[PDB]
Amino acid sequence: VLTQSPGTLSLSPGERATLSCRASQTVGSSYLAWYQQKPGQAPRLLIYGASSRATGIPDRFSGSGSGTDFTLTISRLEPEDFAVYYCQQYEAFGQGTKVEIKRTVAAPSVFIFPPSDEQLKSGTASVVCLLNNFYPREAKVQWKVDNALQSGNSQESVTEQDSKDSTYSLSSTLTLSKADYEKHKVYACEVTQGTTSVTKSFNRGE
Amino acid sequence: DTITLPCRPAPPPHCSSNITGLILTRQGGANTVIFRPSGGDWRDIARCQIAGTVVSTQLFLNGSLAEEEVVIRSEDWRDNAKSICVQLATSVEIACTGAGHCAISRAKWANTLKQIASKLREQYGAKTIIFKPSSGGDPEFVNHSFNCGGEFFYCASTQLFASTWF
Amino acid sequence: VQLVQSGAEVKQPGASVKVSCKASGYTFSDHFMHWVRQAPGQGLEWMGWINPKSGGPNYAQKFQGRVTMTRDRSISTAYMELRGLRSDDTAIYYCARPMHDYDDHDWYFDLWGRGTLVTVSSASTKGPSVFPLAPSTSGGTAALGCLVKDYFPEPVTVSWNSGALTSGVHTFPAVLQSSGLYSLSSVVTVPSSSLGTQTYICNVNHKPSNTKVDKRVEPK
Ligand SMILES: *[C@@H]1O[C@H](CO)[C@@H](O)[C@H](O)[C@H]1NC(C)=O
Ligand SMILES: *[C@@H]1O[C@H](CO)[C@@H](O)[C@H](O)[C@H]1NC(C)=O
Repeated sequence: VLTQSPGTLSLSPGERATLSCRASQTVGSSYLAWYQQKPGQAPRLLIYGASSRATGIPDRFSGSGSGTDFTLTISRLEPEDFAVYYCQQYEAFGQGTKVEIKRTVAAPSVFIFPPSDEQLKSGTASVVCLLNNFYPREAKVQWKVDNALQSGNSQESVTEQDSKDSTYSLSSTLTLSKADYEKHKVYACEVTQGTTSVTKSFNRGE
Repeated sequence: DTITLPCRPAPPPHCSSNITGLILTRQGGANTVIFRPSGGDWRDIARCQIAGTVVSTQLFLNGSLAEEEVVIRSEDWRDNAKSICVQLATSVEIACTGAGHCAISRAKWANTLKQIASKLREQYGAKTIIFKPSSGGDPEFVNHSFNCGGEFFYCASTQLFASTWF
Repeated sequence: VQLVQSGAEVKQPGASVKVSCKASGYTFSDHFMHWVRQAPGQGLEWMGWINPKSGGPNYAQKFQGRVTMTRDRSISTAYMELRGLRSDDTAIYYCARPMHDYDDHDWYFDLWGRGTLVTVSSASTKGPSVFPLAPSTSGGTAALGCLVKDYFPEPVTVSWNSGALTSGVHTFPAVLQSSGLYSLSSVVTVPSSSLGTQTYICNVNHKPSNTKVDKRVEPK
């Protein structure tokens, strides 16, 4: 059984990353492998054995460890090193460690979109709230209809860290029936982040 | 009481042999360890270095025997892609009737499997050893196959590996 | 040296799926072929291997009874079939080939296929409805986009102005609605002064249903 630590690692480019992988019910063999995986791609072999780099792997990646403890070290993080990493021993895989770019706190640009008239003709209303280019990933998005807090009728998703500024973007959709949408006036999404709440709203009639 | 294995084509009665060993594959992925007859190829079988002149799968026929007890060998016990070679101390006859069946003493085979399970228990430190049929493969490897007199015979071995041992 | 896998599959619960993996650039018979799957957002899960010389497989205990691995040496292709499909069988299915090793430890997967998406759901294939996210202004920067709603299965691709517009484009991961249909949004920030002169069209391609939608997003 392979368990990795930490689950998430937040580091700026240029500094050292240390990843751990512990085998539990093992007698201890150097038959360990480390893999790197980026979104939409198959895993890439980095280390085979305890400490041997795969062909062409750059010098900043190294492995070590004896017995049950194993370590993967990235001596100086490059922008392309921020991905998910797995350890492997025989058919067992660790649960993975995600390495993300630490940067300064950035506030989102918040936009709200009313449902289009075309969608309304189908009897459903979708309201979209956009959080543009913020950091860190954690953000609280609440929907309010006539300033009443909604529940159980919205979903959200977040992009991966942008290649240019390392920020996140979030999109949230509030879905209502057309009948429910036309019996209320004010639609708003409130974004809370670190002692700051921003509320963007619109009036349905206007 | 005998385990009557179906065989095709019918092996002549003079093709009866002595089972001197077998080759197993451990199940990958409840405190039980599961083994099946190896579906490995001819080169994998030969590496056990306990066969004789007779070529066979899942079971060494007319090969070498250990001295006093069953001996189990593996390149890597924790690697389920590495076969487990089992050498018996005492052989187990498989007598072919010539009518499409070859028979084995059920009590002898159960005692043999019990010894194998004992050696596997001291190797994997477990408490329950389970034998299950072949996972599949080509006809020569999913079945217990062998060469007798220049002709290939295929015997279903599912009856030989389906049992639990504590 | 590559592993080429078959196209994405959509299946109902209880059905079965067969995925192929064609090897080239190396001796197919000299390496075991393994199969590893990955559910969306989860880790890697080993399913089994097969000996290409004999066809003899060894499955993970989890999939024993539901999975069948075969191969055809004449075309250097390995096959993986999974039966009794459940919703949580939705995953990317990879074939992986271990490298030759000095210690003969054949578990170092230096060669992988690109993966085959298998979606298991009671929903049926459906093209998306593309609605505009009309602009109307944060001090010289305007946000506009396209809501790609009620499609199945994944994936859809979104471009803007046939790929001529890529700066400031954010296409979000799809959410799975309780209806069993997916929905995503694609947005872009552009100068507010360009709303009256520059036309903005989102190009939504949903290959699973062979539907392509081009939607012009006009100011409101
Ligand atoms: C094994 O040996 C016996 C006795 O020597 C012989 O009759 C039999 O044919 C042999 N088995 C095979 C498969 O050749
Ligand atoms: C098996 O070996 C015994 C002696 O241990 C011998 O008498 C017998 O003929 C052999 N059986 C076969 C089928 O070769």
